[PDB]
Amino acid sequence: FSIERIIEAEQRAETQCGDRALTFLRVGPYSTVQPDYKGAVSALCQVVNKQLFQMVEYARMMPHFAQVPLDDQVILLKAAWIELLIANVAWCSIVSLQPQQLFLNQSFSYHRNSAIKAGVSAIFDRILSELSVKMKRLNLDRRELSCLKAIILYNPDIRGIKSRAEIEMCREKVYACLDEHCRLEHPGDDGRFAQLLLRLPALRSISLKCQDHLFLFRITSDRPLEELFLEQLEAPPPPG
Amino acid sequence: FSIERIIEAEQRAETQCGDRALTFLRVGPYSTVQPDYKGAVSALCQVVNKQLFQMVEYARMMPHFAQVPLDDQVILLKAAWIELLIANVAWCSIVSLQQLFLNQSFSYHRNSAIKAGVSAIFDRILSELSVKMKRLNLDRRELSCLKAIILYNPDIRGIKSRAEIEMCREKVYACLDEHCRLEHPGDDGRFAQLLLRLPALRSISLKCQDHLFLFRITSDRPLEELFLEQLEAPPPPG
Amino acid sequence: FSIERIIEAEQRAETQCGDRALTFLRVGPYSTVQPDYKGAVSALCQVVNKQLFQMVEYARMMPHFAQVPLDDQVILLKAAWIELLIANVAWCSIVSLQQLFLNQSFSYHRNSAIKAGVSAIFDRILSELSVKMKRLNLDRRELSCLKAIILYNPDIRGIKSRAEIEMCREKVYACLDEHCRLEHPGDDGRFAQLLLRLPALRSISLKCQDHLFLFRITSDRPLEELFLEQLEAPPPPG
Ligand SMILES: CCCCCCCCCCCCCCCC(=O)OC[C@H](COP(=O)(O)O)OC(=O)CCCCCCCCCCCCCCC
Ligand SMILES: CCCCCCCCCCCCCCCC(=O)OC[C@H](COP(=O)(O)O)OC(=O)CCCCCCCCCCCCCCC
Ligand SMILES: CCCCCCCCCCCCCCCC(=O)OC[C@H](COP(=O)(O)O)OC(=O)CCCCCCCCCCCCCCC
Repeated sequence: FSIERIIEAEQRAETQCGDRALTFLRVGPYSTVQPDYKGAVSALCQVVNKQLFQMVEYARMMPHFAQVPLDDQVILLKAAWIELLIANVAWCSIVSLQPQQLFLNQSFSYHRNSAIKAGVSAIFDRILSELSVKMKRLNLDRRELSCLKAIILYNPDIRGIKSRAEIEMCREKVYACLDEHCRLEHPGDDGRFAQLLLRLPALRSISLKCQDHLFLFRITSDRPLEELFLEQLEAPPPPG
Repeated sequence: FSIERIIEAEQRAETQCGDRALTFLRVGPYSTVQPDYKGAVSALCQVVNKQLFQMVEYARMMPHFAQVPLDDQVILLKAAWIELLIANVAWCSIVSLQQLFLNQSFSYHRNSAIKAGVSAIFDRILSELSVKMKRLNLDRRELSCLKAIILYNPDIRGIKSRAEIEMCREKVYACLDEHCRLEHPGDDGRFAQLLLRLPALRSISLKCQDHLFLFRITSDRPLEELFLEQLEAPPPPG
Repeated sequence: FSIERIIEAEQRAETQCGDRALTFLRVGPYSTVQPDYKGAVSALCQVVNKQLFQMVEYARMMPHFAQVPLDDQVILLKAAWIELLIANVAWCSIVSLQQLFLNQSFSYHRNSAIKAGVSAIFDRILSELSVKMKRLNLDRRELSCLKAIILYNPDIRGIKSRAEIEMCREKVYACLDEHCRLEHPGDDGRFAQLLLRLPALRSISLKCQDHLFLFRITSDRPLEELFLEQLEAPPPPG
């Protein structure tokens, strides 16, 4: 249970899944998307569906995750998926830093004119101003982002969860890891640890608006995400 | 901490205590019992008092139970005893499937409960527990898990080591779920369904307790003391 | 994580820090203190500032204390310090059973407290803590357990690692229970009685705080900072 073990999970999940994807997003005949922009939106859907698949395998390799009861595993993923994805876009969008580019990967990105065009420039802006900019301003490193993402995953306050204690414990061990990293690498500002945590509330708020947009444009599967997560979990991992 | 380490505790407690008994149930002079049946009721008392003694030795062997302060060990037993006993009878009565078993031999017929007024309890034990357990194909490992979950209860007033107790319960959850994923690849809803029996066990168990303080067949000494005394004492064989 | 481990921390922190101090108490220019009584009060300040330094090193050595985030470490020390100091004076003063001891040799007579206007605190420390501890035959090892229970407080606002801290407190409970029923038999109610001293300690401790602020003999710098700075620095030889 170390930052290194958490890093390994992220990295391996990102390279061993190939093109496998959890198809939750997709444009159907009831989507509020103009016909001329279906190709574009569906491309965005394929990207997210692949990151979702990877996310599941990521959690599968996270310390203790596979041990909590399956029902708990499903709830944890349902509660943190959007925040985990947005944290990754915030980090990839640090390369080209009012910001004009939002990266989902290293080779797939949007300019602000397209957001404005799609009518989602407000969420485009706060992602870059409230997360990317402040992370850069803080000199956030890859190790600190991994810690923040784990803190998110290990959430014991979700309704319905069985193993709250076990989950809170994992979270606290990540706190300890994060603080040590702070102590070791940034002994000069004792306020760093707290500042890094301040990004979490902004991540949650932005993440909630994203979900609202998803429901509004109706590009989600009729099948409940819970089922999709449960099915991948009950299945073996890909060749990796 | 494994379904098998919990199984070992139950099994050993059931065979190594002999006829040793924790005397809580008793038929005395002030007891509201039909002298025409005092013998019968006192026989029921002896059975329960032996299962109570066994229960204490069971808990003594459960992972970490003997580590929390003694006051907490006493509170845990006082809160779970009836539910633990009734879980064992519900499991046994599955065999009959109007007969309720307390042992793998000692039983009681419907017509026996209608007499003492406890026909309601009799009915729901078989109705909500035995039948549904059978219907679910409940196995011994799962009953052991349900009973452990009951024992490790952190929400009781007065408890000191809540975190440890909860941590214990959660490890049993992890064991129960695994058992499911392995011996029931299918139905992902099994785990939760099994847990649904707990509320129905608690409710029935509370009724049984109200029907005890109503027959005056309990000791003048508070059960807490009896538990404390057996705990502060050594075990029977090993 | 046993009593021997907790005792070692206290003892070593008490002898390896030499004359170092964390200057939280000072007779500043804004102290409502009368000029004539400055040397005496400042002497009291130096004593407390040395015990504060030692306290930090004590915590730094306590099981798991150092791995939780600094911020939590800071909050724990800020909430516990006064109670930890007063627990030590209660124990010391036991010898005079008149006099209130801060050390095995630093002490005050009721008259001193009389003219300083703090005879109220003076009396309940000896009365509610020292006397009752003596009356209970409280031993050093046990005083260590009570002090750990105090340190490991998970209910403070702002704390991050509540679970881990609670787990630490509960392990001390088990230690205290084990010790208590082994060296002070003849009373299963001892454990609960020993814990009753905590609320008294907290109440008295809150009043002591009130006197500090009223008089204004505290540093212009927030104690949080002073704790954070000693924690972030290396320990003395130890
Ligand atoms: C992985 C995290 C992704 C976060 C990215 C958010 C920034 C938004 C990106 C801009 C999208 C441009 C699409 C191009 C189509 C276009 O120009 O579209 C242009 C058209 C304009 O048509 P009109 O001008 O005629 O009304 O708009 C549409 O038809 C609506 C497009 C649907 C918008 C879907 C976008 C999803 C909403 C984002 C929040 C959900 C996050 C899900 C991840 C958890
Ligand atoms: C192991 C848990 C036990 C769960 C209870 C299931 C057993 C129910 C069967 C009834 C018991 C037969 C007693 C004989 C009565 C009889 O024929 O005797 C018949 C008479 C009825 O009187 P009448 O002759 O006037 O109709 O009953 C009596 O003598 C009155 C005494 C009451 C009997 C005591 C019953 C105990 C209550 C059970 C609750 C125990 C739960 C607490 C432990 C967890
Ligand atoms: C280590 C904990 C110590 C707690 C023991 C309390 C006993 C206090 C003994 C009195 C000290 C006598 C000094 C002689 C000077 C004098 O007569 O003092 C005389 C003057 C009175 O002035 P006047 O006579 O002009 O009204 O008093 C003062 O100057 C104000 C008193 C300041 C002393 C503060 C101590 C109060 C206790 C607060 C608790 C702080 C501990 C917190 C850490 C846990």
